[PDB]
Amino acid sequence: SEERRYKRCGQDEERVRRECKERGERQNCQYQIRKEGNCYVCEIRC
Repeated sequence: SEERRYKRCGQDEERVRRECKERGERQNCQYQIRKEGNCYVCEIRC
Protein backbone atom coordinates (compact mmCIF):
# COMPACT_ATOMS: atom_id res chain seq x y z
CA SER A 1 0.00 0.00 0.00
CA GLU A 2 2.97 2.36 0.73
CA GLU A 3 5.58 3.31 -1.90
CA ARG A 4 8.55 5.72 -1.34
CA ARG A 5 10.65 7.12 -4.14
CA TYR A 6 13.96 8.99 -3.66
CA LYS A 7 15.07 10.69 -6.93
CA ARG A 8 18.90 11.20 -6.87
CA CYS A 9 19.98 13.39 -9.78
CA GLY A 10 23.06 14.55 -7.72
CA GLN A 11 24.41 10.98 -7.58
CA ASP A 12 25.65 8.43 -10.08
CA GLU A 13 23.88 5.16 -10.78
CA GLU A 14 26.46 3.09 -8.81
CA ARG A 15 25.88 5.09 -5.57
CA VAL A 16 22.16 5.22 -5.89
CA ARG A 17 21.96 1.40 -6.38
CA ARG A 18 24.35 0.76 -3.44
CA GLU A 19 22.51 3.01 -1.07
CA CYS A 20 19.03 1.83 -2.17
CA LYS A 21 19.97 -1.80 -1.36
CA GLU A 22 21.38 -0.61 1.99
CA ARG A 23 18.19 1.34 2.70
CA GLY A 24 15.86 -1.62 1.90
CA GLU A 25 17.96 -4.22 3.68
CA ARG A 26 18.42 -2.13 6.80
CA GLN A 27 14.64 -1.80 7.12
CA ASN A 28 13.52 -5.16 5.72
CA CYS A 29 11.61 -3.32 2.96
CA GLN A 30 11.75 -4.21 -0.71
CA TYR A 31 13.87 -1.99 -2.94
CA GLN A 32 14.12 -1.31 -6.65
CA ILE A 33 16.05 1.15 -8.86
CA ARG A 34 14.04 3.07 -11.44
CA LYS A 35 14.91 6.00 -13.80
CA GLU A 36 13.33 9.30 -14.28
CA GLY A 37 14.94 10.90 -17.32
CA ASN A 38 18.63 10.21 -16.70
CA CYS A 39 18.31 10.34 -12.87
CA TYR A 40 18.23 7.18 -10.86
CA VAL A 41 15.46 6.67 -8.35
CA CYS A 42 15.44 4.46 -5.23
CA GLU A 43 11.95 2.96 -4.66
CA ILE A 44 11.29 1.44 -1.23
CA ARG A 45 8.19 -0.69 -0.46
CA CYS A 46 7.79 -1.56 3.32
